[PDB]
Amino acid sequence: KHLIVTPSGAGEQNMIGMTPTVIAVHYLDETEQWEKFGLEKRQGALELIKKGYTQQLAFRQPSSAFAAFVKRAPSTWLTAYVVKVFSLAVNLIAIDSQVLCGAVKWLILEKQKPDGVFQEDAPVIHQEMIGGLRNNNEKDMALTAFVLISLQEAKDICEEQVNSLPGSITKAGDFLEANYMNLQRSYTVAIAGYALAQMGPLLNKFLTTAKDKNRWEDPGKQLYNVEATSYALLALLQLKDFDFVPPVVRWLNEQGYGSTQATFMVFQALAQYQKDA
Amino acid sequence: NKKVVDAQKAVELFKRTRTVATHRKAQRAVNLIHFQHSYEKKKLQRQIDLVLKYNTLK
Repeated sequence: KHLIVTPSGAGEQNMIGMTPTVIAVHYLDETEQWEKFGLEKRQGALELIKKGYTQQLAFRQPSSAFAAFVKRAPSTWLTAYVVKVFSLAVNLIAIDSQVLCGAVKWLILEKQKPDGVFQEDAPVIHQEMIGGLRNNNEKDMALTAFVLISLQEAKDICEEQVNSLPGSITKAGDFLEANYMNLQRSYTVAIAGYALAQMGPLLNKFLTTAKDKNRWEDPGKQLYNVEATSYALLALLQLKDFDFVPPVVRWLNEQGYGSTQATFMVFQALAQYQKDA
Repeated sequence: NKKVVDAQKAVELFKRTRTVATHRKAQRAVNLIHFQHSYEKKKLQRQIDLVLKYNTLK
C-alpha cells in the first residue's frame, strides 16, 4: 500500500516512481488480492501507471533509447530497464509496441559487442536505481544477464518485428554460459542463472552457490541478495524445480531509496511463483 | 487481420465480463496490434479506457 507512488522527474527519476506502482499492480493481478488490498484502488493505480509511461515517452531519443535527459547520452541499462518495466505493463495500460521494439532493436545493433556482450557507454546518474548490477565486479556477465532478461520479457511483444532479437538472444546466452563456471558472486550467478534458465554442470553450480540452500546472499548489502535470491527464484520456476522453491520463497517473505530493483524483482518473483506453482 | 479480430474478441469479452482477468487479456490484445496508426486500434483502445473509468473490475 506504499508501492503506489506518483511518477515524475526526468527519464530515470520517473521510472523510480513508476516501478513500485507497476509491480504492485502486477502482483495483485497474479495473486488476485485486489479484494484484500483495496478493490477500488486498482484504477487510480493504473491511471498513475499511465501518467508515468507518458512522462517517460518524453525522454525517448530519436534512436529509440532512453536517458535521464534528451541531451544526455543514451544508457544501455536504463533503455533495457524501460523495456522490462514496459513489457510487464502491456497488461496494465496502453503500450506502443513500436517503442519497445525500437528500444530492443537499438539495444542490439549498437550495444551488443560482436561476441554477445551488451555494454554500457553512458551510465545512469542514479546508480542506486540499478540494484546489485552496481557492484562493478563481473560487470560484463551481469549487465549482459540484465539486458538479456529484459529482451526475454519482450520476446512475445517484439518477436515478429525484430530480426536480430533471436540471434542476439543466442549470441548473448552463450557468453554467460562460457563463463558461468567462472563466477564467485552469487548475484552474478543468481541473475545470469535465471538468464540462462530462460533457454547440467551449470545447473549444479546454480544450486551449491546458495547459502543454507534458501538464499543467494553475498557478503554485502542485503537488498542485493533480495534481488539476487529473486532472479534465482524465477530461475527455479523456469525449470519448475518447485523442489527447493519452498525454502527460497519462505526466506523472501521473512525479508524508498535504492530499492528499485529489489521491489521490482522480489514481487515479480513472488508473483511468477503464485502463478507457476 | 487476425490480430485486430483477436483484440476485438478480447475487448468484447471485457466489456461484458468486467474483470481484472479480462482486462489484462483485452489490453495486451490491443497492444499486440503492432500497426500503431490502425484506427480499429484507437477505437478498441477507447472501449478499454471507458470500462476502466466507470467500473471497478473483478
